[PDB]
Amino acid sequence: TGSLSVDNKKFWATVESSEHSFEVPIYAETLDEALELAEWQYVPAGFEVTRVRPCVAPK
Amino acid sequence: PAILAEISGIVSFGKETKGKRRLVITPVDGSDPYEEMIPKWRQLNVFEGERVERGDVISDG
Repeated sequence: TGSLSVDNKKFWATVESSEHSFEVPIYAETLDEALELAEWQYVPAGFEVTRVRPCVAPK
Repeated sequence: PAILAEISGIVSFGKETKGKRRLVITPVDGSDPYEEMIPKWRQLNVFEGERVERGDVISDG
């Protein structure tokens, strides 16, 4: 549907719209990779990211 | 984490679409990449290109 590679690690990104505000996981392989997508994937869709929190927790 | 670097190394900043801050830390403690998007309103660990240690910077959590 747009970006989102894999879910080896769960990254959290809370996004805010004109009124609505929600949280959505980011799916990528690398940290920076997800960091890119969290902003770069959501911002062209009119969604403005508010804050993120990567949840790696070594397996 | 709180107001710290999850890994020791050189923490640097990158593009921010609006009022954010790209947190890209360059680990010296090991080959363990750690990057996130911390907003600019957040009291950051330190400035970009700065050397810090895992957890030890401003506030541990």
